[PDB]
Amino acid sequence: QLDKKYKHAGDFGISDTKKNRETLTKFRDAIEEHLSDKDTVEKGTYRREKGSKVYFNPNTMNVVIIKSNGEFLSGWKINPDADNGRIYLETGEL
Amino acid sequence: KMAMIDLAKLFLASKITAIEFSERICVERRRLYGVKDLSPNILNCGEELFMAAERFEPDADRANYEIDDNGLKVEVRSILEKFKLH
Repeated sequence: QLDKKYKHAGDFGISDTKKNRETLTKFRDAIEEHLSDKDTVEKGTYRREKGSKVYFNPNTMNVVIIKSNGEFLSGWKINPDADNGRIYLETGEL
Repeated sequence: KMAMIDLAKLFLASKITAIEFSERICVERRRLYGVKDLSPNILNCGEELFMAAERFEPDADRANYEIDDNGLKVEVRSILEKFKLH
């Protein structure tokens, strides 16, 4: 699941355009650091993935989606200026 | 700019694949993220294209809310039409 979402790695401070064992682990660590950050808290859900929980960091503006079973689904940076982003901030619906 | 929109058009023209579009759309979105003086219509269109691509999954075991190649094509076209950016 981490490989198919590497397209979002750049939102997590990893600009490596190359997708290899090295850059993937970097992405994996980037996700772990997001979830472990004191300022990262639960906020909303990704409806489609009914039951999922998202963890938001108001500093980096990144969200990471976790499935009901606790598996990593995806993640990316929220854009507060776009309707989708504003809607998520106000209602928690991603 | 119109980078995300043009990428969408390139995809609808089948010049680039669904996988290529789903990946480049992420690169372009990040480039325009925060870029001041941006048309709300263009920004929001891009965001919906971004989310449509997020739902694309080429594998046959994709989730019920995920979509295949066709489908991404129909949603992308639907999104450009919604914002009148054909």
